[PDB]
Amino acid sequence: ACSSIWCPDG
Amino acid sequence: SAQELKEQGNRLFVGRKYPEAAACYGRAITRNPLVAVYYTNRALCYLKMQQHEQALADCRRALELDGQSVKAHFFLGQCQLEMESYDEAIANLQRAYSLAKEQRLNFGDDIPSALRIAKKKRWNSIE
Repeated sequence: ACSSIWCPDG
Repeated sequence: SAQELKEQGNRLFVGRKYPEAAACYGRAITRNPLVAVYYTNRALCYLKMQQHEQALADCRRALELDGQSVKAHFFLGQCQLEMESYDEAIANLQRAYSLAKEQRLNFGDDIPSALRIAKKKRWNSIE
C-alpha cells in the first residue's frame, strides 16, 4: 500500500 | 507519457532500484517539467542514495511548483537534518505536519517520529 511518507506519490 | 514514466519510477522504487527510479522520474520531468510530484519523488530517491545535495535541489524545484507539498517540506527537512541545520529542519518538518493535518493526509507517526529525531539532535549539539 506504501502509506509511509518515505514513499513516492503514485 | 510523463504519468507512465512516474508509475514505472514508482515500481522501481518498490523494487529498491533507487538510481533507476530517479532516472525514470527524470524522464517524466523531460516529458513535463512543470509537475512538482516528479521532483519530490526524485528527491526521495536521492535521500535513499544519500545524495542530499541533489535531493535539496529537487525539493526547491518542487516547492516552486507546489507551495503546499507535504512531501517537499518533509524531504527538505531531512536534507537540512543531514546538513545539521536543526532549526530549519524542525521548521520544515513542523510545516509538513501542519500541511498534512490541513490536507487530511495520514502518514501514521512518520512526521512526529521525524520531529523527535530532529529535536533530539538539536539538543545533543547544544549540550
